[PDB]
Parts: sequence; structure tokens; C-alpha cells
Amino acid sequence: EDSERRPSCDIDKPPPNIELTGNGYNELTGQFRNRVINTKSFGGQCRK
Amino acid sequence: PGIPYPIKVQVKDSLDQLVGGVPVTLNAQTIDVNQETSDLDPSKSVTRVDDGVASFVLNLPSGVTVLEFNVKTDAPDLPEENQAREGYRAIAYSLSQSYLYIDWTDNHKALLVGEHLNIIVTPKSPYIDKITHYNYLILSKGKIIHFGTREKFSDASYQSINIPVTQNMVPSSRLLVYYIVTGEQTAELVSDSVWLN
Amino acid sequence: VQRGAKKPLERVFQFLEKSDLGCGAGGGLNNANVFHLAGLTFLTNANAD
Amino acid sequence: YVISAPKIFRVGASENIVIQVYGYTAFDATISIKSYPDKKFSYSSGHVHLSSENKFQNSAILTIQPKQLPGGQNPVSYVYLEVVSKHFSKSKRMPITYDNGFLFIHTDKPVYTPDQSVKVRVYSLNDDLKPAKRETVLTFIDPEGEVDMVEEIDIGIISFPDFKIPSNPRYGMWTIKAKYKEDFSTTGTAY
Amino acid sequence: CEGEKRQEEDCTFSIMENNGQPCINDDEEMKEGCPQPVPPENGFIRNEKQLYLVGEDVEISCLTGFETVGYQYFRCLPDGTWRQGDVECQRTECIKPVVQEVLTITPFQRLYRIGESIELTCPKGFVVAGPSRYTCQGNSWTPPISNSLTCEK
Amino acid sequence: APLVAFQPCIPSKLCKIEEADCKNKFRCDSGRCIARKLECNGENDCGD
Amino acid sequence: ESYSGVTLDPRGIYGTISRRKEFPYRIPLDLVPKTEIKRILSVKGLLVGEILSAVLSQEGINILTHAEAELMSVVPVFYVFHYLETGNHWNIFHSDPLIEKQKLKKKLKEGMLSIMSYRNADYSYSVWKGGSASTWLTAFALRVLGQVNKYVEQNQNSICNSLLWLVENYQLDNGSFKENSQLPVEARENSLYLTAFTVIGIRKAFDICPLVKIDTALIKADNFLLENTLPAQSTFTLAISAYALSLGDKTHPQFRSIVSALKREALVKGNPPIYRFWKDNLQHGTARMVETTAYALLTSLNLKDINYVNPVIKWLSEEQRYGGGFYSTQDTINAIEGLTEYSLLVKQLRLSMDIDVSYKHKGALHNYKMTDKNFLGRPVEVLLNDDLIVSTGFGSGLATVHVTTVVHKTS
Amino acid sequence: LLEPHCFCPSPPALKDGFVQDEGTMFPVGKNVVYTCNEG
Repeated sequence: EDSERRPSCDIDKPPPNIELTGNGYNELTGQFRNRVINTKSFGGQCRK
Repeated sequence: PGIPYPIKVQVKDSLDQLVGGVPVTLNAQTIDVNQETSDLDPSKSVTRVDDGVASFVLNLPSGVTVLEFNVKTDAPDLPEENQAREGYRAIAYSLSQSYLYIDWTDNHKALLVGEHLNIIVTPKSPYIDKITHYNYLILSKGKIIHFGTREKFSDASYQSINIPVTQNMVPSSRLLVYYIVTGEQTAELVSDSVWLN
Repeated sequence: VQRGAKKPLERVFQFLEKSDLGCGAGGGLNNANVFHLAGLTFLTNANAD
Repeated sequence: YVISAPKIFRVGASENIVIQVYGYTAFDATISIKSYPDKKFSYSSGHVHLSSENKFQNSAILTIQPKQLPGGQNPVSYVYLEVVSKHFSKSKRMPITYDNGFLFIHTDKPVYTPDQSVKVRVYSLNDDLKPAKRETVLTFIDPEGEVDMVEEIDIGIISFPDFKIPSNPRYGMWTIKAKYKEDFSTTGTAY
Repeated sequence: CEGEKRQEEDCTFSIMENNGQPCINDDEEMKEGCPQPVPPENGFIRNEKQLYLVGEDVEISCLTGFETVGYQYFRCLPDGTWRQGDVECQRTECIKPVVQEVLTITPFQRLYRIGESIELTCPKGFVVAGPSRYTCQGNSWTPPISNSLTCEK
Repeated sequence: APLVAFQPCIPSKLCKIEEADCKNKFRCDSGRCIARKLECNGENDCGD
Repeated sequence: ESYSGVTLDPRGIYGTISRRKEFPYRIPLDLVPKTEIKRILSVKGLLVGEILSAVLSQEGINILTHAEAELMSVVPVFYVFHYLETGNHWNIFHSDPLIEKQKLKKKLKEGMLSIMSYRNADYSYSVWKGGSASTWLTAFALRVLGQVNKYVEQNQNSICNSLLWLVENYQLDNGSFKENSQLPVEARENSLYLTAFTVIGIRKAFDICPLVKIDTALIKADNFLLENTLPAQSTFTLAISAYALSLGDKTHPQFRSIVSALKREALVKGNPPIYRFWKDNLQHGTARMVETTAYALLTSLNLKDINYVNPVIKWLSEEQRYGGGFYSTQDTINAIEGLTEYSLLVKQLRLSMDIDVSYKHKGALHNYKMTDKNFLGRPVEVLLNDDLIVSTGFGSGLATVHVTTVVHKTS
Repeated sequence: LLEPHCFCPSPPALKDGFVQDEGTMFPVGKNVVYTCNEG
């Protein structure tokens, strides 16, 4: 409730579709796959 | 929470010796986890010369998190400026909101060898109404002398377990009661222990 | 006199009580802290110590 | 799988290690005591049996014997505890200490005069209150800051020869310490 | 193409001892029971340490040229003080003087026993005034140290 | 095929020489070691 | 009144050998009538040496046989053989120790032939065909020959005249030393460096060829070093001068002042210091302080201080060297000699002394058997009036005997 | 060796002694304690 230390330092927008890059890939079909690497996380280290 | 918590305080002199016949009182504030609190009624008692420890008992509601008590001495000769006061804080036990308690706080007083003792346990607010089994371990001198086990039935909310005492537990002992539950995502077990005199 | 000259030993169980690994009477914080205060270390999948 | 064990193990002592299972419709388990080398050492190996009669809990005693490497920078190499089971496997280190047994030094008199025999006996004990017959050395320290050392092999009551006060005694509070001198801890102190 | 064709590097493999990969700090400094006692005259305390244990006794020796007479031992008292037993240093031999490089002093030896006289000169030209022949009886030689002789033309 | 493939090992010695890196500076929660002067200056210098 | 006490030295570690000591029995003129003088004797067993760390291997397999660096190649073999002989450890290899010893002796013979090939007609020592004469390499070869002296043989006449050549030519009247083969204070620094190097060489080669002229040269050089080391010039120069002075007289006032200054200039890490080293440059193939650390280690080993040597041994065991030294082997042989002296001093502290205290004209009173387990002794009263003589056999270790005199004196 | 967790007969006892633990087969690495009779 009481979120101190300026959470997210007023950083609003992430990259547009980084989930597409983080998503899986297939070589024999040339079609992308489901997300594997969760890039939506931040680990606390805000990088503006 | 919800169970009367005994308070045993001792008064010692300047050089490592207990004092008796000195009336003492304490002020406690039972705080709520949700909102504002109220002041608990003070209690005053005297310390016995033969026992050396003053006995106190306070009953608290089920929604208390911590308590702070200021034990002060009361005597006709001791003024208010020169008075003995020592503040302390007691923190209760959880992610699954489950608790466990063992009772009678060794005030029997301390028991002998050969007589069976009953101890009441209570799994207040468990993860599920159905509990697999009861598990308790009595240890002494840093070693596990015996391991106990019981079953949980819906006959009552609190069950009394019988623990036989042996000759290897004369100086002191400890017992811990822990029960495991099966969660929907992750499990979490709750334990508790009280000294054995 | 010997500042009282207490006794030769006078203590067999009081000095034997030092075998207890943990301190205090009992009870405490979450299972890890109370087991460390009681003098034990648990190994389970749910929680660590 | 809840495994309960003491926080500090004792070298040369029977430490009972208990294990509990959540329950299933009878697989065996195995626990062992390994040194700091994983790879490649093992002190002892215990085995238990799980069934519906025991309700899938059992306890086996473990011992820590003088198998440690002689010498070295530190002889602790506390412990590496492993559990061999069909459904689970986990390892964890636990601190240990050579603190095993107790030493009760019993003297005949608290006050001594010059040129007087010193009758003293040491009570050797184990963690299980057993005699634990072991060799013990006894050192004497002058109150100003060592005087004589003597060792004797141990019945349960270690008898020592009568010490003699030097011709020029130093009045004050003396000191008596006793050690096993081979591999142990918990030095006893008498005054 | 541009660049170098030869690279001449060093190799001796002088590190024969192999114990293990160590971890290093950033930088160090010079300087961050009974303490170190104050020795008697001529000092010369052996096995110098920072702190001595209670009950440990350390022997002190006399600095050259002297000799230990009496009881030379310092035992650590329970408190921070020392026993400071009766001990002194008596000169057994006198040492060669470091006044100036012009000598070539007769006789030229490392040490001289009490009763031997020594003579210094300024070769090969003029000489400096002062005591030419002086003996060491163990009585704390007092020659000048800056303007000892400084023989002028 | 992968250039270098790493597998679980049987370590003769576990981790060692673990200590606090910061001596006269501040230790950030993420591991960064910055000067104590940079603390309480209205700027996120640690990153978290 | 204690009035008496000595430290029994079996092998003569500190100063001269001290194994037999006579404590005369005297009667003061203030003795009370009908009073008997009482004496109590005991031993202490001060301490033992640290066996912390001593490692040296892979030298025989890497560089044993593999233009002008034939000397650089063959010199460290002598020090490796010396370390192997001192440590008395040959069971590490599967091969028999005798075959390895014979191979090392053959390599030492090859090195002796090589160092004989570097001898010119003027008895000097040069590097490149003998075109110019160098005193540094001459003293290095003198060190090598002094190391060889202890094992097989060396011709004395070829060393005495070689030292006389240096004493006659390269010895300045002030005590300085220089070489023919080639910031005003840098000249004095190099002069003191060469002087300390020549002092080390002449002291190593002096035990086999004792001469009055060589002793005079040593006295003059020691005077030069004690006079000119007053200012703090450089850590490396200070350390090499301290070692050159410790190879001779170890209890000189100015030598002790130099040792104290070097200890003040020492660098430590931790409290208590786990590692102790010396840095040449202040506030500064890149490790150049290893030379001065090895020189300070040798100086401390000459003082027989285990507590002060242990951190330097831990430093030279594993550190940022990697390594990491010059020339080589100006520092490699110094570190090998330091490890050898450390192992030798550890072997010196064994406490195998067998103390048998007896009377001069009467029978023996008591006998002490000192071991590692029993490092203490029981007090024994002295009743019969006679001269007491404490003595021991060969022994190995270090222990001090304490004896006090209790006499009733009026008063 | 398969990511761990994925015999000796009864030892003879000397004269006037007895083994604390009795068993047909003992696993490799297991230790036994010997005891002496009264007297």
C-alpha cells in the first residue's frame, strides 16, 4: 500500500513489442512462437 | 493471539542476586493489526522471596500482532524520579495464516520422571479443514530422544497429546510441534516450541 | 571466608545444561527463526533456513 | 519431505536424524555424512525403512568419527548432508563443533598450604552421559600467568598423581585446565 | 598492409609454487596480554611481537658491545605492567669508530678489548689536532661526530 | 552445434573469498558500489 | 632473588652455541644463622615454529635441461637441489630418490663446468666473451660457488685470488663498490646497491677462504653501509643493505635502526596482518617489489623471527606476482633461499632437547625429557649445597631454563 | 554417477569384547562400535 522510494521512477512506457523479440523462433517453418524470455520484468533496476 | 500469555518477570539486585517482596506493575498496549488500538488495564503484583519471580497473565484478542509492556517497580520509598522501568516488545508468529500453540508454560511446576503429561495443541486457522497427521518432536541436550505422531479428527478443535517422560530428560528438554499442509500452489508448515522444566 | 567459599562443585545439572544448542525458552518468528532459536535446522521443499 | 536435524553436530557422538514424508500409497531412504570434499569422502551412511506401520517417518543415529584430514589449515570441514530417496534429493551444509562431553574436575580442598599433596580427579563424560573412556592431560597455571602438565589414560573416573607445591609458592587464585590433547574441545576449568 | 609482424614477449615461468587462485584487494596501508615493553638501556629485545601472552617470559640481551649481567627476563604480569628484573649491560669490547673514512685507523679491527689503545692519523699531508692515542675502558667514548678531525692543509 | 557446452560439475572446493566490496563507499542493493557523497541527492545513482 | 637464567641453544640458533651452563652456588654475607638456601629449577618451552606453507615443485620437469644465458639456466638448479636437501622431501615422485639425486649431481657438475667456462684469465667473471669485466655477475658467480661449497667441492685458491681481485680493484677507499661494464642521488643509490651485492657475495664466499684482508674489506664495506643508509632512499636499496648487513653482524646499533626503519616501511593487509610485503615505489613483468620482499624475508630469517616471517611466506606463496619477477633469476634464487631458510628454521624448532641437570662434584639431581607433547617441566627443589650444572646432549629446538634462589637474609 | 539420488559381513570381536551393533550385512562405509564386558 505505502509504496515509497519512488516506484518505477515515473517510467511509463516500455519498448513497443519487445515481447516479439523475446518470443521463441522456429527455423524450418519461418514462423515465430510463444514468449520464452520474460522481458516485462525489471528486477528493481530501473533503466530509463 | 487469543490465548492468555503469561508474563514472568524477575527483580535482581545490583550484584547478581534476586530480590523479593517488591511490588511491581506493568502497562501494556494491545494493538490491532487493522486499525487503532486501546490501552490494556494495568496489573500489579508482588514478588515472592522463595520463588523470586513475579507471575502475570494477560488475555489478548485474536486480532493482535505485537504487544509492549513497561514493567515498573512500586514501593513507598522509591520515588518517581528514581524508579526502575524496562520496556520490551513481543512479536507474534505467517504466509498461510496458520498457527500452533502448546500450553501450561511449565507452571506445573516442573515435573518428575514416570508420570505421563498431557499437552493441548490447537491448529488455529489452518489452510484446510482436513489435516493429514500431527507431528511433534521432543529433544534434549541438542539431540532428538523421541519423535511423536498423532492423528487429527473432527471431534474437537483442540487435541491433547500424551508424552511419556524418561530418565534422560531430567536436566531440561525442548519439544516442537509442526504440521504440514498441502497448498494449491506451494506448501507452508507452521511450528512452535516452548521450554521444558 | 574465600568470598563465601560456596562449595566444591554444587552444580551437576546446571553445568550440564550447557549442552543445549539453542537459547531462550521457545517460540518466535517463522519456522526458520524458531527452529534456529530452538537449536535445529530443517530441510524441506517448502521453506529454507 | 521434512528432514529435522540438530543445528550443531558433535564429533564422536550419536546424532539421531529423522525424516518425514507427506505420505503415499513404501519407498526406502538413505542419508550419509560427507566431508567438505564432495567428491570424494564419506564418514558414515545410514539407511531407513518407510512403511504404513511407521507412517512414513523414521530416525537413524549418525556418528562423526575422526576421519578428518590430519593437519591442514582448519580441521572443521563441518559437514555435507545428503539424502538419497526415490522421489527427492537435496544437500545442505551444517556447522559442527568438536564440543563433545563434559569435564568435572573435583578437588579435595579449596585451600592449600605449601608442601601439601594435591588429590584431584576428573570425571569424563559423553553426550549420552556415558563414561566415554578417553585420555586426558591436566595443566596447572600460576596465578601470575603454566606450572606442570601430566597426562593419564582412562573406569570413568580419571585418577591423577598427587601434585606437590613448589618450595616458593605464589599465593592467589590458581587455575586448573584439563584437555584430551588428541582431538576434542570443551576444556574444563577449575580454581 | 599496415601493422607489426613480430611480437616479442617475456617468459621465464618463475612461479613454481602453486597453491590456488588468490583474491586481491584494491590498496593497502602502512599501519592501521602485555604490550611491547620498554627495554632497558641498549634495548635489543629478541622475537619482537605486538602483543605478548599472559605468563610468557621473554629474554632480553645486551646490544654490542655489552654483556648480560644479572637476571635478564621479562615476564608478563596479569595486568599491563612488567616485572622488570634487575639487569644491566657492561661493555666487553669497544667498536670501531665511524668518525671519518680517512682512517685507516691503527690498529684496524672489528672490536677491541678494554686496555687497548688506538691511534688515528690524517695521511698523507697535514694532521688534525686533538687526542691521537685513546683507549676504550668501557666508559662511554665521547669523540666529536661532526667536526671529529677534519684535517685541514 | 554449440561452441562450448557446460555441464554440472563435481566441485572439490565450493565458493570462497566472499566479502564486502565496499570499504569507504556505499553498497547499493544491486551490487553497485558508489561513493557515499552520491547518497541523498535527489538522483537515482544506484539504479534501483 | 632469581639472579640466574639462560636459554639453552642446541644448534646455536641465536648467537653462539649454548648447551652447558654452570650456575655457581654463592652464600651472601647477610645469611641468617641456621638457614638453608633453597633453589627451584624449571623449564619453559617458549614456542614452536609455524608449518603454515612451503611449496616448490614443477621446476625439475619444466626446466632441467630443456647463448649467454646458460648461467641463468644452470644457476637455479643449485638452489633447487639445496631446497630439496634441506626439506628432505623426495617421496613426492614415483622414481627412486637416489636416481634423481645422481641426475641432480650430474647437472650440478655441468653447471660447475659452465661457470668455469665463464672464468677469464684475470680470474674475473664476464658475460659476453670476456670483453668487459662486471662485478655484478662476479658476485653472482661467487654466490653460486659458495652454494656449491657445501655439497661437493670447490678449489679454494681459485676463490681467494678472485676475492682479492675485487678487494684490490673494485673496493673504494670509502667502502663502496662499482663495476667496469656499463637525479644525482641515483648514482649513490646504484653505488649502495652494488656495494650491498658485493657484501653479500663476499660474505657468502668468506666462510671457505678466511683472510685478514677479506675481513678488513668486510669491515670497511659494513662501515660504508652503516654510514650511508641513514636517509630513506628506496625500499629495495634499504632491504638489500639490511640483508647484506644481516649476513654479517646482526646486533649492530645502526643495523637495528635500519631494521626498524624497514619494518616501519613495511606494507600489511589485515589486522592481524595476514600478508606482509614491501613496495619500492610510493603512491604508484610488472611486479618489481618481489625483489625487495624477498630481501626483507631473508633479513627477517637472519633474525629468527617466525611471527614476522610467516606473513611474508604467505605473501610469496600466492599473490599477484603470477609471476612476475626479475632478473630472473635475481629474485627467483632469493625466494628459493628464503623458502629453504624458512623450512630449515622450522626444522630447528623441534624441541627434542634432553636436559640432564647435575651437580659439579656430586651425583645428578634430575633429568628432563623435552618433547612436542611435553613442552613444560616440573619444579625440582635444590637442598644440598653444591654447584649446579645444567647441560644437554645434541638436541634440536629452543628452550630456556629458569632457576631462582630463595635465601633467608636478615633483616 | 547419475546425480546422486537421481557388503561387509558381521565383524569378529576380540576376546572379552562384544560388538555394539549386530547384523548379517553392513553397507560399505558404515562404522561399528566395539564394547567390553564387565570387569
